[PDB]
Amino acid sequence: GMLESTKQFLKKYNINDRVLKLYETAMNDIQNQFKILDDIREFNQLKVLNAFQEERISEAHFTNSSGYGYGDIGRDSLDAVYARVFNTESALVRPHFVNGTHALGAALFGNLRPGNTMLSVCGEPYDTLHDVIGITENSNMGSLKEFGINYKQVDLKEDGKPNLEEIEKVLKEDESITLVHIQRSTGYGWRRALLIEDIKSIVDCVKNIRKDIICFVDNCYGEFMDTKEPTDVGADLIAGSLIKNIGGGIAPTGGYLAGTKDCIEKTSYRLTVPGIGGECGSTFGVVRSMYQGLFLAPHISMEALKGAILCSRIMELAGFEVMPKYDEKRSDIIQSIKFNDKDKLIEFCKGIQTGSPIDSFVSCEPWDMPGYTDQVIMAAGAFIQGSSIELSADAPIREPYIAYLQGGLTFDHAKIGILIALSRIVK
Amino acid sequence: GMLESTKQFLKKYNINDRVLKLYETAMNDIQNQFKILDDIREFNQLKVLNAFQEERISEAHFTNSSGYGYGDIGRDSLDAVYARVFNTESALVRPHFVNGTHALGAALFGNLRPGNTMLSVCGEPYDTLHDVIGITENSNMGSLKEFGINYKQVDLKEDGKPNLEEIEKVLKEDESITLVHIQRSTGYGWRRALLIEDIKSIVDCVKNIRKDIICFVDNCYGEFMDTKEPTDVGADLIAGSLIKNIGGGIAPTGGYLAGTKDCIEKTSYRLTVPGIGGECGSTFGVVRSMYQGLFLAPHISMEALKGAILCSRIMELAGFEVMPKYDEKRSDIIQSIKFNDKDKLIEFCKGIQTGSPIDSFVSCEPWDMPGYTDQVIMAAGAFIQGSSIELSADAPIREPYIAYLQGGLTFDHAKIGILIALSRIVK
Amino acid sequence: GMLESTKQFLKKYNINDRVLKLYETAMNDIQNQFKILDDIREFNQLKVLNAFQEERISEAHFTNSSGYGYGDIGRDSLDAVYARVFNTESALVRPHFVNGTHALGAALFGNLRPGNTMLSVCGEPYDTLHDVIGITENSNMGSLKEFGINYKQVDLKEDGKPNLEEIEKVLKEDESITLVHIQRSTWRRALLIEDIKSIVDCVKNIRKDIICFVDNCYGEFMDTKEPTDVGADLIAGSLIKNIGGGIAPTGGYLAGTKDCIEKTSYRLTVPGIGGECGSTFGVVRSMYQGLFLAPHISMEALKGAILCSRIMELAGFEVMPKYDEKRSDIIQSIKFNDKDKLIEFCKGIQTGSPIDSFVSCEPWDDQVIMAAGAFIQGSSIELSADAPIREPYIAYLQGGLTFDHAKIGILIALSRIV
Amino acid sequence: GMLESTKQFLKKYNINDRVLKLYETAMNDIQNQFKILDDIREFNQLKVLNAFQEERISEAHFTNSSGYGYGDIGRDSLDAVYARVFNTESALVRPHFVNGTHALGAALFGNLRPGNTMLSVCGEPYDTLHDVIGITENSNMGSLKEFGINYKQVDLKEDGKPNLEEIEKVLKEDESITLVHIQRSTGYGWRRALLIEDIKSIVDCVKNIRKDIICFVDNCYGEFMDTKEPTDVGADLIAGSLIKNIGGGIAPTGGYLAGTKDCIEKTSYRLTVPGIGGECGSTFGVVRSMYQGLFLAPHISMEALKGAILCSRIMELAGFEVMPKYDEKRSDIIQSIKFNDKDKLIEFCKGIQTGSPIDSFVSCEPWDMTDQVIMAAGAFIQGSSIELSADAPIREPYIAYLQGGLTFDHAKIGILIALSRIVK
Repeated sequence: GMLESTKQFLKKYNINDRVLKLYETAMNDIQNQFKILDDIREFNQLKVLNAFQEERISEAHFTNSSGYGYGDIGRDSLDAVYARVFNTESALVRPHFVNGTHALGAALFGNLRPGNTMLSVCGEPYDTLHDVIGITENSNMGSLKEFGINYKQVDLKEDGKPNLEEIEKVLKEDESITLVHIQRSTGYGWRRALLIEDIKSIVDCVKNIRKDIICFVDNCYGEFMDTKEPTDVGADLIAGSLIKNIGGGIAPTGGYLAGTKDCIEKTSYRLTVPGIGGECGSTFGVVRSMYQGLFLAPHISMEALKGAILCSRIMELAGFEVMPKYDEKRSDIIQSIKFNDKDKLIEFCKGIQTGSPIDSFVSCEPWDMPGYTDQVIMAAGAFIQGSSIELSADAPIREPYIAYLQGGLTFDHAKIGILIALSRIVK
Repeated sequence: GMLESTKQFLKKYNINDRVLKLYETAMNDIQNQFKILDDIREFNQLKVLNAFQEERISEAHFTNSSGYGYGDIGRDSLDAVYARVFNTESALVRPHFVNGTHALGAALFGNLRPGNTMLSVCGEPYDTLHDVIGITENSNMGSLKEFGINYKQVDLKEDGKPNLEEIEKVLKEDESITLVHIQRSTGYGWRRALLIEDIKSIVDCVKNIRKDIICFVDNCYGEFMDTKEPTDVGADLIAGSLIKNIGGGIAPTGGYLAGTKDCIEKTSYRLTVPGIGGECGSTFGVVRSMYQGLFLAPHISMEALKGAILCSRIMELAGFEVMPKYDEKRSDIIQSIKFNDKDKLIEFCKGIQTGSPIDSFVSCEPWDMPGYTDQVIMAAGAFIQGSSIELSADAPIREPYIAYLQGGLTFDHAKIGILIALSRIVK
Repeated sequence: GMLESTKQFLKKYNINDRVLKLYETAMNDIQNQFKILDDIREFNQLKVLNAFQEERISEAHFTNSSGYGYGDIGRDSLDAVYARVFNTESALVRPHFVNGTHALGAALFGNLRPGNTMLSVCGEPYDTLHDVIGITENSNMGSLKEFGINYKQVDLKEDGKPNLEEIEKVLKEDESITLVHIQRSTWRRALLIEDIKSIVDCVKNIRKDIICFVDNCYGEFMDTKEPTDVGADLIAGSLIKNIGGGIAPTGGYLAGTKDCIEKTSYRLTVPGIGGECGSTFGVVRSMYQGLFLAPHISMEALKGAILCSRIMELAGFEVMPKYDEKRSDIIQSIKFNDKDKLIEFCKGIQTGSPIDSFVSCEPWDDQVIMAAGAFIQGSSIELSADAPIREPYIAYLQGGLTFDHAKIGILIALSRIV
Repeated sequence: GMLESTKQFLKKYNINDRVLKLYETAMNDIQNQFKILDDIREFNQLKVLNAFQEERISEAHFTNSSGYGYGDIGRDSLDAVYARVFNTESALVRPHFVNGTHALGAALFGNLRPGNTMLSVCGEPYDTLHDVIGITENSNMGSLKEFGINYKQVDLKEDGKPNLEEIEKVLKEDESITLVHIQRSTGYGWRRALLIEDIKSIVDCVKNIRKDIICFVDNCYGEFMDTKEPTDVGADLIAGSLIKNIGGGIAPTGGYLAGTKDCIEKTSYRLTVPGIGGECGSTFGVVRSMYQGLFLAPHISMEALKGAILCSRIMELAGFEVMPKYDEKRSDIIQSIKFNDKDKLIEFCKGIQTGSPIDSFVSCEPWDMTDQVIMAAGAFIQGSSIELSADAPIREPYIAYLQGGLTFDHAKIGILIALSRIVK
């Protein structure tokens, strides 16, 4: 078990016996869940490895392109590797995407035209996607609604599963709907994340009514959570962020997209412009960090998930409501905790920040973040700015006072942050 | 005068006395015009220096942001410096623009909504912008025509200056026109250059009919060509590429935009997505090269211009029609050369290619463009791939075989390149 | 347990049930040894984390670094973070070291003046360090012998432990010896932390002014302690190994007393400047990030070496170190007693590599064959293998960014034997 | 001539009519000198352009190596390009060199062994090179003297030219002398520059007594200053800094060495260690800036030199003694100005700092490191001497040393801003 040197070192951070004993109890109760993740990870490592070996990757693929970047073998082979990993025709892996929202927004504006209608089957989508769609306060910024692209919505059932009966009615009753949006990660809510098994039901259901409907899945945080991905259950196009899971903590920035050749090309013309698409775009000498990041993604993703499981159990034992539980199948690295107390929520976040490698001394304060309606606090003591694959904790300041912990480059680091944070709220 | 050891060295490149004496006559005739560029350059150097100083630029501004890039002082202050240089409210300089076309498109999509008409007042815009507007094919890529944005056009008069009479009639007859497009650079045309004086006429004219119209100006190849810029004569928004003039030969990639805060913000929502705009976007640690590139821009631009002026005169004394002439006011760094022969055009390009630092050995033959009928021969060999500010040439194979030389980091390099090319035709 | 989909996927790499059944047994046997590594790793991750926090590392430390690099906060703080991790006074972490041999040699030339004798207490040192010292066959390159710095040697005892009796006789009978060279990495038992202390106390007792230098390659984060925690005056190592965590693109490091580190920097640079100049080339974040992942990534390679040791013993080969032995490095050796089995093994490791999988793996030019396919060129922290072709045909496997990757490459290689 | 807008803009920087009129005269006088620089630059651009072409450089040479970096074609072809530029057998151009001093130090430790003697024929060498050699102070840092390598010195004559008669006698009397150090740049001495013509005289002289002697020349600031380089007049080895002339204001860091294969190989073993040498070493993806910097070096070097010529003339007309003069043949881009007043020296440096693109707001003042010094530094590349900058130790007769200017226009904008704080 934990060495006596380690115990004594933790005392410097004021990690009391209550928290340390509470940690050891949690660590025992969650050991069986860990071995299920390792044999999943094993497949994913071989899945990525195979993708490299088929595309015939070499030292020559770590390009330092400049200008237009015509004939960039590193950039093109990286797209091909992603296509093989997600088992899709094409893929658009680029550092030019400022964040995950840009990648998601690119897919929508790329695959939607004036007259077409959109349909989010998992209720209100990620809060930063509202202005892109133009659901609420529609300013003259150039949203989907402002370009004649309509938006309908169907919420999930009370239990959390997708309301298939209602999805069929809406599609049948509105033939203009050409794209169906499927958010995988729960986001800032209180429900369990949709499994691959849950996505297959939504895809089979909508594809049965009309086969030409595009199934777009917001795949952030769900990378390598299961042996299969949404693209392996009929998903026409997915999208995500390189500073999260798939980047493995190495990827400096960017986003990715994987799907049918037509869906990816249409998305590339939004990223750039019609006629160019993905033809131009230098990699800024960071292509190797993206390759190596993908290779470590299956491993790093599970380290953060293990920290998420530990967090769930230790916090439950402490007496706080947790979502998801330690023994439930997880479709993402996010671990939400409901404190029902504002003091405890901020102290917990400040504790995660203080247990980080970068900007430890910096104190977390609710920040008026872009895209989010309410003022959201975040604990982002990371090498790469705002990475959620690295240990981090954020929460919108609103009742119920729910904190959202995720990440951990190594399980040991994630673990330490949890002990430091928990000690700061319970003496 | 040229040293005896220099012209002896030049003989190794098959440079003959006929071309060499023809050079000495041209070099003497353009001395007065070179003096005019020097004092214009003198102002632009001080105009750029002042921009840095007013923004208190420091080594702290050479950032190396990652992930989102919130608070990237380098990025933000570089935008501020561009705003000062071009005397505009705001600016949007990013390494994320794959090329100049991306920048120009970003402005169009960002400032045009369904129902709005567009109007090019300098005739047909350059080839790779047709797909963005949707003039030629419009094959479901997401062109302006496919988003309900119409395109209109008014050609230039016989003399080369804008047809202001027809511009008024077109604006008066169609109130839907909210944006007017102005291409400063000549491109593949045999006409007099469009000067700032001429641009002021276009703005004053269209702004007189209806002030709410946006006067967008394609500023490619025209940066620091005159003490004033289009933004100094009322232009609401301008756009260009960083691998041309303004990058000063150092800029690795990217593009820029400068204008009113409204146009820039609206353009940024196309670059990324509505709700984010330019609030995110890491600079990959290449912001220093963009600052230094700008600082060297006024100087490097005139090295290329001086090379074009020398090219114009020496080729005119050689018996070939040239456009523009050596002593005409210029809008861009391009120089056209009408050979009236396929072989003379081919030999000149091969000569330019053979006088380049990178890829001199490479075979320079004509090749077939993927979406055009006529073949194209091109002379390219730069540090930054496809940089136009570096010595380069291009020409479509068709009567009367007009070549387009452009760029040169140092006038000497342009001079050496021209002498190698002309000595290959004139024995 | 391995999913049905995984073993069906592995069939594509010719992996049979002989090897797969042999693996299950090998995996079950080494679980207790893996648990000992996990809690050793737990302390090291905390040790590195505390080093960053005490030094107040921030986003500002990853800023631009050009020219001379005077007052480079990113560089100086990285040295300070290393000094804390190794509990030393100062440190010299620079990306300018071409490799480990540069770092090790920089320490020797830095702390040796004409007349001084050197003493390797672990037999002949690393093969590439012979010309640096100028032991034999000297051309005018500027070796230690050519600058008037002498060299002596003392081999290890037959059992593997250091000969403390012979070390005393040599130091007592030769007062010119001012430095003791202690190579940590290892066909024999690896030199552990406790053994290193036994060598330091033995030499420091006779004459305290003697500087104990320890070549710490591959030994980073193998134990909760380091050579510097047991009285070592200075250590050196390559950043493309254990301590770089697979991310560090190049460089080397040094950690020890302020006098030894400053004296070493004047060789790296020149007397008068030393470490005062040297920009980080915009790759300092990877050196920090690499150090943070080092404790974790190092044990992935070690776990792969433990699996490699057990699975080959069960397969019918002589292995060294054995699966249940305390380790001083991530290296795992395998005696084959056959030329084809050795070649086929490396042939297979090359196939299991992410980079250059397709590339041919045959003996270069006695004679040697190598399996390399890493993101960083020649980084032994990533799955690699090398072996000289000569009886009993011993192989040397090292690395693996993740245990799953090491496991796969090791599994593919054995599948060619059976 | 200068436009009304330009001079109306300069008035915002407090530039008076006296200074501006003084500039017009100075600019008129130095016209012919600028033409002499333009026809030297022309040859240098062609010399470099050819080197790239002879080496068959391409987009594949902009490598991004890692780890050891074996087979790094970009690094090897860069050396070969430099070798062709300097007409030498071998070359060693690396970003690994912390600075020019480290390049020089590597050359000395690399070619000298215990028992050998070193000889500087240009007097006392560059101040920071003392600790490397171990001339005066010898703390146990590992100087040349501390590794049994001796040092001797022969000063220049009163006129500034090398004392050839003493050089001969000194070499004949001590056969242990195997290396002859030669500093090209004038440094901080108020004397005439050492030309390639004068460097040839030193080589021919020392080689006649004993051809075995290695002629080493510290080539800092002399790159592309003339059509011929020290290696073209018999120099066995040379060394310089990439953040000075030869990097064209683009090279981020590093240093170079050009000379015989035996010299360059021996030096690389000091840079690294014996056995490895230059065989290992990743270029950090900055090899493009080094190529590109070399290609702009011939042009950028003369932009700084022209600013120095302009400085020398306008300051002479302003009533201050200068060195070198505007019409003299130069060996470096450094221009010294005698003020005979503490305030006038300080105000001049403050104005240059004001005219910098970076750290313009940073008010420079006296600071100690023998006695106090004031420095004007504001560059993109930290401490780049090719960018406009100035330094001056605070003591009589108060001499300032101005260097650099990426473009001549920027150089003159800094000078006019500085001179306007001192005169009328």
